Amino acid sequence: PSGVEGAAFQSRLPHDRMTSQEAACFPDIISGPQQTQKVFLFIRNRTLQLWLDNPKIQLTFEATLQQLEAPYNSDTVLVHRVHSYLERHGLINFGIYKRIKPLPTKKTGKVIIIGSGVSGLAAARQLQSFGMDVTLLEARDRVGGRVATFRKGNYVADLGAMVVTGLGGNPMAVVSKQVNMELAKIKQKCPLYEANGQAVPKEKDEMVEQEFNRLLEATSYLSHQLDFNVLNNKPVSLGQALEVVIQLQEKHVKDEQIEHWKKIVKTQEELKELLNKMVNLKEKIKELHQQYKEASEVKPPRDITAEFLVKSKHRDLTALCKEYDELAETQGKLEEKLQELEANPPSDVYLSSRDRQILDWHFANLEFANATPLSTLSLKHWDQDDDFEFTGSHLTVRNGYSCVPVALAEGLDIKLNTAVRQVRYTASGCEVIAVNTRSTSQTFIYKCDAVLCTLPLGVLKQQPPAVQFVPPLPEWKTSAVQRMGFGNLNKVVLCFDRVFWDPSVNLFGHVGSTTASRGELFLFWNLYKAPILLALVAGEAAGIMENISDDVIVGRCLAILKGIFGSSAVPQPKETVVSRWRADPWARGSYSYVAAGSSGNDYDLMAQPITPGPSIPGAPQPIPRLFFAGEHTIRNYPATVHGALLSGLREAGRIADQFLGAMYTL
Amino acid sequence: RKPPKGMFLSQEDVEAVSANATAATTVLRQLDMELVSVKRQIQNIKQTNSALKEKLDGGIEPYRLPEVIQKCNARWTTEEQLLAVQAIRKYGRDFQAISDVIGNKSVVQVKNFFVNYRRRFNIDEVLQEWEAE
Ligand SMILES: [C]C1=C([C])[C]=C2C(=[C]1)N([C][C]([O])[C]([O])[C]([O])[C]OP([O])(=O)OP([O])(=O)O[C][C]1O[C](N3[C]=NC4=C3N=[C]N=C4[N])[C]([O])[C]1[O])C1=NC(=O)[N]C(=O)C1=N2C(=O)[C][C]C1=[C][C]=C([N]C(=O)[C]2[C][C][C]N2C(=O)O[C]C2=[C][C]=[C][C]=[C]2)[C]=[C]1
Repeated sequence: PSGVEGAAFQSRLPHDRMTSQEAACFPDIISGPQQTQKVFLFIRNRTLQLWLDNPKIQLTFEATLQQLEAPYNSDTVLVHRVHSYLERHGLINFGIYKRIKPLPTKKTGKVIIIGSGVSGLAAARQLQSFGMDVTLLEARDRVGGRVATFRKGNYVADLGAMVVTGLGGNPMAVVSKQVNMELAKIKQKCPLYEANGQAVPKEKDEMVEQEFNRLLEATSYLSHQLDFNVLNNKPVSLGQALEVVIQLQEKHVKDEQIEHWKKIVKTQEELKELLNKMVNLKEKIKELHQQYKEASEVKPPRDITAEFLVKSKHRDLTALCKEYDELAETQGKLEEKLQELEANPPSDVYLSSRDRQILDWHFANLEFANATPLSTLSLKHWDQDDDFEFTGSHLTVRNGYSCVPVALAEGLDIKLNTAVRQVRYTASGCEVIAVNTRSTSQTFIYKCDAVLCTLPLGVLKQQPPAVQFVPPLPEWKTSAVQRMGFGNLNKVVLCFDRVFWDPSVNLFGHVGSTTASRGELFLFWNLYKAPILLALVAGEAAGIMENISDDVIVGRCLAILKGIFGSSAVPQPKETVVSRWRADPWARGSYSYVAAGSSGNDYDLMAQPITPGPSIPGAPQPIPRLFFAGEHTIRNYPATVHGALLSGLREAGRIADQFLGAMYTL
Repeated sequence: RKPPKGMFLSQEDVEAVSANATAATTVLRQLDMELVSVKRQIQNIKQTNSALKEKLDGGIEPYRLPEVIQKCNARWTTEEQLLAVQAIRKYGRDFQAISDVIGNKSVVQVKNFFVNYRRRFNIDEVLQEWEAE
């Protein structure tokens, strides 16, 4: 869309209706008359628009009002109410802008934010933007978390997030404007090379891909249409379903071959019966002939009964000859029909061995995308977030995604090398206990009104706990933690003195020989100004590869490419980096996924904040104290940078509403 | 609402591959084998049929007899009548044969004949005799 409606859309909101959230803040309006709803919407939309149209500077109520026109410039509270809603909830004046009203003189409230991810960073800025006092604590010696970007020389390569999945309705769009990140579209063409090192004929390539897509929908069909979602008391993985579907396709092939050859035998049998009939006829004919021959021996002139024999015998013999000529007729057809059936054997197989392997690459890809084995993915829910896909082509960040965190981090109180160990929340407030990463023994205590936790789900899942909650988190929280899935995916980075591959092409695939190793180095990216080739390890491979020397890993890397580009062409790489996120203590994986037996609703449970019990018994119910953000907390945008960022904006608003009160909801 | 084109997924089938860990392979093997049995069975009949073909070799062409062309003349020779009666006796009602044997009478003529001489050839008697066999 374009115009104001564009702005709604670019803000992930329906232009013509009020959201559940708006309903909560403007319950007067939405229970109100349609006319007013319409006004509201326009104001909201318009207001969005102006921010969007310029996001490098703060959009103030005055400015906003200034540009509105009556009827709409008519009601100033409505405007102000709206503008503040948008502002509180990060719909505007979020990211990096030039402040018009310099910062509130004295701050109010104090929040401790665990983790300097994008989730953290974004919340922190938001809060600070709201005059709160915020400190971040990060175990690492840098910001950005799983936005990790490697820089050396003019080498640049993200080990972390790499891609921007579409700018249509993506917050990073604004951030892009707000920051010079150089964005590069990703040319879709990706060519595959079997283990031999031979490209894969366009023909097979398209055949298989389409089967793959074919195969996916199939699963969807079982899931919804046959409701094949539980098997033997346990939930069905997308992986099981694919197997079942495949088996079934194989069954069908057999099934059809059988039926074909069965058609043959029956035809072949039917002919057999004809022959017999034919052979006997010849028998009778042969003999009848004799008899005629004999009777015609009796030379005329003959008595009548003797004349009769000849004639009658003669007739009988032509009869049979007629009868048999017919069969010879029939037999001809049958012979020929059998002749066609051997012509048109139904397909020999569902998939060649070579066929299975290209397919596997496609499955590795899915595994790369979801950062997990499809065995683990929920059949029913693994793509639940599919509806909220952005629009536009995918992009990569030519200068390294880290620029973003870094940019976000500017202006903020961040403590690096500080590892949280314990979070205590109680009615009066919270204390967070951390240590210096460099020397464990040196200890810090931070007191604050609220804690925002952006520890990764991986970290949350750790047994025994890397971080301790006091009191322990409620079971509803912790079960969701068990249930959700935290995947793994790894990058290997190869830096070269010269480009030896097609610059025209962004990415290309290698096809593994085994199904077990479809993950292993299955895909390669060239995205950077330097000569850098980046290679994914995905699927079950990822986990396993983590226990293997970089050198070996690089070995396989070079191998593969020598095969593809010829052994003289592939120089030793000047610089190499390999990642191992499941290993990383502050990540313990790459991103969340919907494990089989979980659902999107778990994501919602993770975002639900925690309210400590009363300090003195029978004192009234507190404020909540412990808040969660991060990629694993946002059901509609899980597992992404924009998702994390959004979560962070979310909680800041929630927190601000709580500790600063929201004066806009009457 | 419907499986993607040429994907086959049936309630019945699905339950069937599902039922135990190896059930999938069980069913695939049953067919793998089952098919082979048909394949072989084909080759028998192929061989069988081939041998029958050999017997039938040479067609019947040696045993064919020249066709005769008979103008479907109006009159009955006594010879012609005599043949008829005999024909009846051998051939029941199959008037086609009978015309065929007499060689120069219309099939009508035969029935034509039948009623016509029924009296003096006791065709009833003849018929019944021909019946008794
Ligand atoms: C790992 C990783 C890698 C390697 C790669 C990647 C990733 C990852 N991703 C994700 C991201 O990264 C994330 O999410 C973010 O970053 C998050 O953040 P947060 O939450 O904030 O967190 P962090 O960062 O971690 O932070 C935290 C902190 O904390 C701390 N700590 C710990 N512990 C502790 C601490 N402190 C203190 N104390 C203590 N104790 C730490 O340190 C830290 O700092 C991604 N994303 C994105 O966006 N992008 C990208 O690219 C990236 N990557 C890649 O390559 C992949 C990913 C992805 C995936 C998927 C997607 N998509 C989706 O999902 C979907 C949805 C709907 C649609 N879609 C689509 O379309 O797509 C598909 C695709 C795939 C692939 C490619 C393209 C496309 C996206 C993405």
